[PDB]
Amino acid sequence: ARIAGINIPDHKHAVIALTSIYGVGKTRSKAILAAAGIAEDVKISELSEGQIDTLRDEVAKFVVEGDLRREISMSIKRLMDLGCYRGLRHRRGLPVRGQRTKTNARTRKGPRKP
Amino acid sequence: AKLHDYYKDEVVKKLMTEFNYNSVMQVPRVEKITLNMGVGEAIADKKLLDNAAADLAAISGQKPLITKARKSVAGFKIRQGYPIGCKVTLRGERMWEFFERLITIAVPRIRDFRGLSAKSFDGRGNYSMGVREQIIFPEIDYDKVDRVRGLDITITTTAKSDEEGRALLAAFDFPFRK
Amino acid sequence: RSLKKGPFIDLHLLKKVEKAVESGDKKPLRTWSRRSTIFPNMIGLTIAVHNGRQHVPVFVTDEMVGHKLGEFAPTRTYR
RNA sequence: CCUCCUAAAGAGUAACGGAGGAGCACGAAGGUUGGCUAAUCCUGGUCGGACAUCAGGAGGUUAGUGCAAUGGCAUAAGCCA
RNA sequence: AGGGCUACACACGUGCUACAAUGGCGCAUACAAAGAGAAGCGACCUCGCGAGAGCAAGCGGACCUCAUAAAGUGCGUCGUAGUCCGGAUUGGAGUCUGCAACUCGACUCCAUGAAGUCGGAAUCGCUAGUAAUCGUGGAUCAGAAUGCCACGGUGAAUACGU
Ligand SMILES: [Mg+2]
Ligand SMILES: [Mg+2]
Ligand SMILES: [Mg+2]
Ligand SMILES: [Mg+2]
Ligand SMILES: [Mg+2]
Repeated sequence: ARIAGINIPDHKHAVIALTSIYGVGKTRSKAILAAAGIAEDVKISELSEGQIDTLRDEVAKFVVEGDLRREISMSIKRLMDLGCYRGLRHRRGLPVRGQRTKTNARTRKGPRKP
Repeated sequence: AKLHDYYKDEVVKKLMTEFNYNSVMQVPRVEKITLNMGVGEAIADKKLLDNAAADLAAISGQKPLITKARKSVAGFKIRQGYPIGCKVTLRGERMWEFFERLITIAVPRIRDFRGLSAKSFDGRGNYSMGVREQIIFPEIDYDKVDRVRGLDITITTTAKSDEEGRALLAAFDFPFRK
Repeated sequence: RSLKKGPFIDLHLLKKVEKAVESGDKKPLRTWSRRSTIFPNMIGLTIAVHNGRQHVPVFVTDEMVGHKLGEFAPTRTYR
């Protein structure tokens, strides 16, 4: 089921499947179950109607999918358009966590640019 | 004629006093929705067009009108034929009925909608805005659908000015943003 | 920015910036306390932050507060 | 061999005068019946931006014409079935 | 005083962690050595998701503290998937050390979840409690160890021959 949108995890346990929802990890997923009244081993797919209904209803609290990936980029901009070292880093494809650039950074900049 | 009736009834008179028109046979009416969904690309795939077709035929209650190429000298390329989309205007009944599935189940079936544009107007007074992305509304298997979509929509009212174009639509349930 | 509880800043900028609050905006503020957090009192004020070379025309802004006057003045010259 | 100028407002006229094309192409690109009308710009529209398709306005043979040029073409000689 | 030595389009050496099922994850749970400590180690209980904070005992130390070893063993789950693999990156919010955490600290929480599917030519160490693998302590030190020095658990293969 859409649950939060598109994402339709099946077979996998409710917990490990719920995580598929863009914006939740082992924590948010493991809690949403009990909080809603669902086991862990329970297969989201095999689950009965209500056993999937509450999910959506409760996951509506925390932000997910779009909104997240959406506003998440806004926060990145807020500082970029600001002009602080942080933002400045992004508009330069350089690490903000204060790492070393002279070496190791392929994840930030990318593969060699010889 | 669901919304249609509402027009003559609620609307019209509303404008007849807000615009003080002399004759009822003047009050701007709803002059067919147009739609389009310019498939563009096509060229290589071509299938994304037929898909866009049904994907369009789904929305509109009629049959998609696959267009061609006017210039045939597109900057990109494109030849004389080279299909690029499918307008598919609306017909009175289906038109207003569509004006229903829309504004009530289209814009409402948002994606992140928090207000509709108010400048989609024109000169003579005709609004036309592109959904930017097919809201996946009542389409063949909402989830089991074709890759994205996105299309345009033009109302083209019989108004003489965008100003008056505001009354219309707004006289209905046009989401807008104020 | 981790400072647990208590937005820290240098006494210098404080006594100086406060004067700006009343006297109103005017000339910049030659300061080296780039490690001091920006406050809403200096909001949109004419300040100046060092960076090894010299000072830079730093002006406070709305959201530009919980930050340090330094994270707005780049130091190292790069191409 | 074809088109324009030279050619002096009928035809026609020269040069190692100035310019450019033909040696084909279509069973439809022919016949007919029925229907249609551009180019270009302005405004507004998902991805569409200089220009893909959609909408409205201005505009009016500035489009189009299988291939040169001249002449012609809207009752279309242009376009679709 | 502030900045720089932490610059980054690159290349080379030394390492850490991965590419998973001889594994991951949950719960239960067994065995060790060697060391450190009054401007320190700091329990107990209280609060906190956690880092950590409050109160405050004990120990200058085979008394107390750092300190409830990991692999492992049982059960269960996963099902060979770029996958409950792997964690880089980054975003939001915090703890603490010190005047002072922008430049440039360590760590915690939620979220994000890249490359990576065992690596060319070439090349390194190791002959036994060794290699491999798994944890533990210390020096320096307010606070920045995958480095260095050191400790113990488990525990191989192969050696005709020059
Ligand atoms: Mg003559
Ligand atoms: Mg004559
Ligand atoms: Mg150095
Ligand atoms: Mg110590
Ligand atoms: Mg230490």
